Amino acid sequence: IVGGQECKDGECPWQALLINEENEGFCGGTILSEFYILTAAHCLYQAKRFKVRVGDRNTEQEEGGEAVHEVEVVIKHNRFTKETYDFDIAVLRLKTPITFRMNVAPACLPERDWAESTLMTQKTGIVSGFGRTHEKGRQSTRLKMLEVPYVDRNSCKLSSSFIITQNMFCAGYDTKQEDACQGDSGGPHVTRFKDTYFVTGIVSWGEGCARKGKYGIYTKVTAFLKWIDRSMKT
Amino acid sequence: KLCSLDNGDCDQFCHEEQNSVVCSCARGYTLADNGKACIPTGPYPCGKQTLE
Ligand SMILES: CN1CCN=C1c1cccc(Oc2nc(Oc3cc(C(=N)N)ccc3O)c(F)c(N(C)CC(=O)O)c2F)c1
Ligand SMILES: [Ca+2]
Ligand SMILES: [Cl-]
Repeated sequence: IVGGQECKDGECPWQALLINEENEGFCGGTILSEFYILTAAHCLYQAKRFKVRVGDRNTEQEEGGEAVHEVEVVIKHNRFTKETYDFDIAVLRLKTPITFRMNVAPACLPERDWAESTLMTQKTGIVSGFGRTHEKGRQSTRLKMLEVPYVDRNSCKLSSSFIITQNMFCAGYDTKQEDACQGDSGGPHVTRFKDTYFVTGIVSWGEGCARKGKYGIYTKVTAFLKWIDRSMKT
Repeated sequence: KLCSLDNGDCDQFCHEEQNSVVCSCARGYTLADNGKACIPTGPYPCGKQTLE
């Protein structure tokens, strides 16, 4: 995350981090329930084998609430396309259940109609992760969050050099140099409504990070609620 | 207005049926007697920061 602030104790309990064989966080994910993690399909291609860490806020320090889980099943959207990044969504079924606790809790899945007319019409959403703090800098050892305003669909289309499909939305500042960034991919984009946080997106991609005139692109989760639901009955 | 007027007074999901509002909640919540509020059923309901 470029900008924003550190997630304070217990503030982003649904953040999951996908870790490779060298124990390096390469993508984020959102805790959906004790057995399921929501992530981007494109992150699957970033590690031959990976595990999932929860309850972590500082990669260099022992907090005590961290726990690594192996993935028993990866459910990728079979229509995911690398050339366009369309359908960038995947669900991971964990081998062992997550026990919720301080810094470990699931984000709520909303219902589509309500989510689109009410959550996505709110001014902002919140994105978080251990990604790069600067476009060409190093990934964060501290979990960060950033409030990103929703961006009008047409402005979204006009800003991009790549195709923005109906399974994506833009969020961020055109001006301000605050944005998700590399390493944050697959992570959560949530919208708070009356003190409750609902999943509204998955960090997908972006032309650089925090560039003027550019926005961060996210997978439109509301278009895949039935798909996620079905996947969770695996 | 119904759901368009302050989410129909619902804590969470609001839907309009036969010109009226129907509220509902996310899993882990029970709709209250007032048919509007959402009450957690456990200590770690979804969507809640663990500020405990
Ligand atoms: C839309 N399509 C269709 C086909 N290709 C694309 C595509 C085009 C450009 C970039 C792209 O994705 C990409 N995005 C990156 O950064 C991110 C930025 C943001 C953000 N700024 N909000 C969020 C998550 C990221 O992962 C990256 F680091 C890469 N890298 C891995 C390289 C790098 O920039 O370091 C990348 F390919 C994907
Ligand atoms: Ca740690
Ligand atoms: Cl756990």
